[PDB]
Amino acid sequence: MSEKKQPVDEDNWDDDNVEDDFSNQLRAELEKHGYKMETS
Amino acid sequence: QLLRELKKMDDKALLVEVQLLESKTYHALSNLPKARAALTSARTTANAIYCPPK
Amino acid sequence: PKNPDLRIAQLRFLLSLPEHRGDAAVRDELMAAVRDNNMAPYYEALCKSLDWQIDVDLLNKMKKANEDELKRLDEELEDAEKNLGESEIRDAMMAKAEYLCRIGDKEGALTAFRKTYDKTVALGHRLDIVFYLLRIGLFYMDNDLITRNTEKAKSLIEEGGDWDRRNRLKVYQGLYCVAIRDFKQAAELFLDTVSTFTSYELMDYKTFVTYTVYVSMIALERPDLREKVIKGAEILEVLHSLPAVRQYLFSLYECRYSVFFQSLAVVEQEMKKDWLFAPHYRYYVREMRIHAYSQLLESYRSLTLGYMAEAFGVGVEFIDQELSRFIAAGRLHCKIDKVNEIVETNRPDSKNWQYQETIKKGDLLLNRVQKLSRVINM
Repeated sequence: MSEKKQPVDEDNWDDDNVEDDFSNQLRAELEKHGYKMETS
Repeated sequence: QLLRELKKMDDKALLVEVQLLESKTYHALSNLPKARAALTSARTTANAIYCPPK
Repeated sequence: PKNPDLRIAQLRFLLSLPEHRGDAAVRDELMAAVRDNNMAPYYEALCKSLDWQIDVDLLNKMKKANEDELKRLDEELEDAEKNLGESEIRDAMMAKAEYLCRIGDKEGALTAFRKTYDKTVALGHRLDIVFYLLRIGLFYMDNDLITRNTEKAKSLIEEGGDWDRRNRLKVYQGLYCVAIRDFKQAAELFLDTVSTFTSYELMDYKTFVTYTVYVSMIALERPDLREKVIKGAEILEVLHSLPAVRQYLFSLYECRYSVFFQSLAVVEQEMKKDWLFAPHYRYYVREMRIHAYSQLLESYRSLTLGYMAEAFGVGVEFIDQELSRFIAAGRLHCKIDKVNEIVETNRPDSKNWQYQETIKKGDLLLNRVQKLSRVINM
């Protein structure tokens, strides 16, 4: 349906919220977290 | 391997002589329904003969 | 017929992500390639693995053995019609052609199944063919084959109270959902923990118990949780041989907070090298974290994170930014605070949102009724 302007113009995908939350935040998810308890 | 050999032979008590031990180990692993099953087999086994004394 | 082949799928996953060993793909993959007449498991791994030093000749002898099997099949197709019986062509080639499916992934499958499906005198004759699709649908994560054969099993294989290979259907759907994004289907359909006792997906029955606990720690409310994985004595043995699993369970019911990260680290490192868990291994972390934090917020309204710090071991700024991200997720409402530093919880969802949900339906719901009352007079 040509609306007179617009003709001119769950695999891995629900997780995308968690992943874009976790892009540069806890990128390993455990490999610091399992090793936090001996930092202090 | 015990149950394949005893329930055809003559000693009905030798079944439950190890099935009561199975009721021990299934109470020990907490298989409560199978412990109930072994106790029922023991009760229907002991309705024939007096047993090794205790 | 399928246990080392599902182990080949385990090896597909096992040399999918890591490269810490570049010679498992010769060790137990050539040990797989010499059994089961595994031809395609090296013919497709011939490119993604190494140069395969000279791996044609020791495989020439086995593709020649396959040629022997195939040529006695090609004689058998007219040797069985001379046998004056019913469908002995179909029998005598369906046997070795399901074996061709065991050899080759799709070719023996396609050349077999569209002939040996032609008469269906039993739903086993359908469902073994369905199984021989389900093996390759686990090997190659298909969708069309290994949901439409389940549609066919949900066409006529409802009949017959045989219950073994009808619970297999439940197990395969549980595996298929937990193979993608499952919350509840694997818990509901792995209810049948004890009552399976032998399969090929049961190549380790105790790992099936790991599967049902790794989904029933998510999809299961705490009364249901104690009723299933505590008041289940029949599952108590196979969780009882697994220490850290049972540790995480009885601690998670016990609210033993400082071992939660230990046990979660155990389960997460197990999550690394186990297949059908690549869409899951990062989601599961925050999932079980916020799942414990549910009753951790149910605990108090008067709460500091120093108490949380010596409840966890290190969480001060870690859990500050972490619970900040959980609030940013929308769930877990509490006011974490600067120096006053009182983590204050709320009251449940009665107040006005219980009032509000009805018209939150009747915004778009009633837009539906508005515009579809505007359907009548153009």
